[PDB]
Amino acid sequence: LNARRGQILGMEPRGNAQVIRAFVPLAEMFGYATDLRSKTQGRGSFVMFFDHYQEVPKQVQEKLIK
Amino acid sequence: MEYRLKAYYREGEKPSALRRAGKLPGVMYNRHLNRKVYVDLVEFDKVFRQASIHHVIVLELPDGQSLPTLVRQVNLDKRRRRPEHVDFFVLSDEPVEMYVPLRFVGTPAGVRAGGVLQEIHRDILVKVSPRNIPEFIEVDVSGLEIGDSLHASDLKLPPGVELAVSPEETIAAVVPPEDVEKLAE
Amino acid sequence: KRNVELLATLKENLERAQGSFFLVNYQGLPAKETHALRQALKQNGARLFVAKNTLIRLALKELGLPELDGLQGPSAVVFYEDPVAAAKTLVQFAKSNPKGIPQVKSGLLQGQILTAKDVEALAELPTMDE
Amino acid sequence: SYLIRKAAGLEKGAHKPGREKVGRITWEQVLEIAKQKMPDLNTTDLEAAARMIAGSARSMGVEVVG
Amino acid sequence: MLMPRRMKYRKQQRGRLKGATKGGDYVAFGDYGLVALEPAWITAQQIEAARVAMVRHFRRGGKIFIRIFPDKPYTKKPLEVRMGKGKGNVEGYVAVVKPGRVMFEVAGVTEEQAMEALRIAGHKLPIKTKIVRRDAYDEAQ
Amino acid sequence: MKVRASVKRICDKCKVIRRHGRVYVICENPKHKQRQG
RNA sequence: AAGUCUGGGCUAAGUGGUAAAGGAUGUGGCGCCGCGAAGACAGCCAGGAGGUUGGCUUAGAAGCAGCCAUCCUUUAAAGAG
Ligand SMILES: [Mg+2]
Ligand SMILES: [Mg+2]
Ligand SMILES: [Mg+2]
Ligand SMILES: [Mg+2]
Ligand SMILES: [Mg+2]
Ligand SMILES: [Mg+2]
Ligand SMILES: [Mg+2]
Ligand SMILES: [Mg+2]
Ligand SMILES: [Mg+2]
Ligand SMILES: [Mg+2]
Ligand SMILES: [Mg+2]
Ligand SMILES: [Mg+2]
Ligand SMILES: [Mg+2]
Ligand SMILES: [Mg+2]
Ligand SMILES: [Zn+2]
Repeated sequence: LNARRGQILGMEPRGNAQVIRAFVPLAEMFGYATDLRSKTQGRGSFVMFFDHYQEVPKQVQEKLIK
Repeated sequence: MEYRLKAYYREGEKPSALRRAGKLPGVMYNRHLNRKVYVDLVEFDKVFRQASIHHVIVLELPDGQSLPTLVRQVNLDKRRRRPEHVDFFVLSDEPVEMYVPLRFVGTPAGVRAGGVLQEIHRDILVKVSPRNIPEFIEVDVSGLEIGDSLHASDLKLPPGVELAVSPEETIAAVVPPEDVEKLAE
Repeated sequence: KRNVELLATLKENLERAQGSFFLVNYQGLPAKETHALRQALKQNGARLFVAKNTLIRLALKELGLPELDGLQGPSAVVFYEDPVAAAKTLVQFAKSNPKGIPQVKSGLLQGQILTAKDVEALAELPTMDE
Repeated sequence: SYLIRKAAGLEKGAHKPGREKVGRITWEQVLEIAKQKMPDLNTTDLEAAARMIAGSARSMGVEVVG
Repeated sequence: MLMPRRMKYRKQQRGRLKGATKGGDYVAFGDYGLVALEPAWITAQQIEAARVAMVRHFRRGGKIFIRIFPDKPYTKKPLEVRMGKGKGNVEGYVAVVKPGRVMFEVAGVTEEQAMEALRIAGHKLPIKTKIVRRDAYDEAQ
Repeated sequence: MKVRASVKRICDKCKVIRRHGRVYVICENPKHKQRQG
């Protein structure tokens, strides 16, 4: 998730099972549907709810325009 | 390339005895003679280790004589990997059968590809006058891809120096190279 | 014994291709400054010969067996000795005597000094181009 | 050597150079290059200068024609 | 793993590890060998462990020569059964090996690499072993 | 402490020591510590 | 019962006075290479600099995520680390 530009909010147990909560730019979240299942061997899930927009870093915002 | 090595006569002494005392029993011979000799083990080792069965060793006898020999066989102690006894063939001016090294030249195509140069022969049997031993014999191996060989039939030959074994006798080969991507089967 | 013998030679060859080679404390400075007195003396002199650094022990046997008196100034210390006659031996010894007397305190002092063929002297050497 | 992209054509590396070529440059197009951004460099020559990109081209995926 | 393709006899008497090695006491193919310092029946599974270890360390490269071969059938009575009522069943094959035998040899690889491989394969073996290199003494036999 | 029959240098900074009769390995790295046993 | 006998050596574990793979700067003795007053090994005083961010990759990997390349340069010496 850090590979996807993510600020990590924390972790917690659930069904044991550990949860992970973090802000990932939806931009870097296409493949994560089956990219999760690839790394948990068919034992993963996620939810994803928009929290906020924010200015993309100038390395991109001054480059996506091309 | 002209190695010499001090060698002393022996008669009744027990081999066990000579061996306890640093010495290495052995015998020198040829069609004309036969003497039981011994040599200091570490002196002989320093020598033979580079002389092998390849280059003339020259025996400095105590009576003063100075015989050029080839080492003809070296008996090993099977349990300890020590040399137990040496045979010294006393070279005459006739031609004599012998082993001469094969230096394998260059770097084959089968290496640089994965493979390995199996050197089926690291020297060769040869009729030759003592007055011209080639401390070498080059073989171009560079043309080999993995799968290929090279026999005595190839292999140049200095004059001269004839073979002394069927040229149907393979001397190198490039075989494939172990590899873990095999394995699981 | 050793390949410090291919160090005597190529440092006695390009030593016995002159007559007035001087000496200085040539390690003291950064790799910026140690390309500064190096760009300049590769211009303010001749060829690419500022300090052709090699061992104090080697130069002293070298400037001993190739005769040249023996620059008994002091080969001691981080000393690489600026081949002054492997450059156009001139009043360009100021290119040195100025370089370090400004850039970092004592940043290129001298020591031994052989002028023409006879030894100059200590401070008779930095006053020998100023 | 940023300049080297407009003398052979390419804009990218070769990922596996050595056997793969995707362009070429000769003994003289290296000398012109050994001149432009050269008040900088390090040395001052032309043959102590050309062998400075003649292998900075093979570090990506372009060879030297001789 | 290793075992005879066919035999004349299914089972054979145990015999006896007296003696130095009869044969195979010099290196004869590669540049480095592993030689046995103690007598044993070495099993196929052992030899095979020994091999695999070497290849996994070479990891593409080199030739491993395997100079012993397990052709002596090993018998075992079924667990929890009494004495008698016939010789037991063949459960595997072993190589009789006596001191001074070169068991494996390697070639086409560095000294700092055969050394290790051979160091390792020793570990899989149930005896003490020295690592050797070719010598003239070898060449001379 | 790792207590083992086989103690060895693990990394280039590892150090083998014998103390009060007993072979140890000490190291910059706390995981590398070993007493033989 | 009869030597706290004589001479040379080793052991520091009460080893002697019950055990294996294997591990080990234990200790004593051999042997063989390598460096060494053209000044080594250890410590410490400098230097460790360029082309250059090595291309791609990718949001960015600038000597160090990873596919690969790995030449030369002023040099006493400074790996595209
Ligand atoms: Mg020996
Ligand atoms: Mg029986
Ligand atoms: Mg039998
Ligand atoms: Mg068994
Ligand atoms: Mg049975
Ligand atoms: Mg074992
Ligand atoms: Mg041997
Ligand atoms: Mg035979
Ligand atoms: Mg372990
Ligand atoms: Mg420490
Ligand atoms: Mg007493
Ligand atoms: Mg006790
Ligand atoms: Mg006890
Ligand atoms: Mg010991
Ligand atoms: Zn460590």
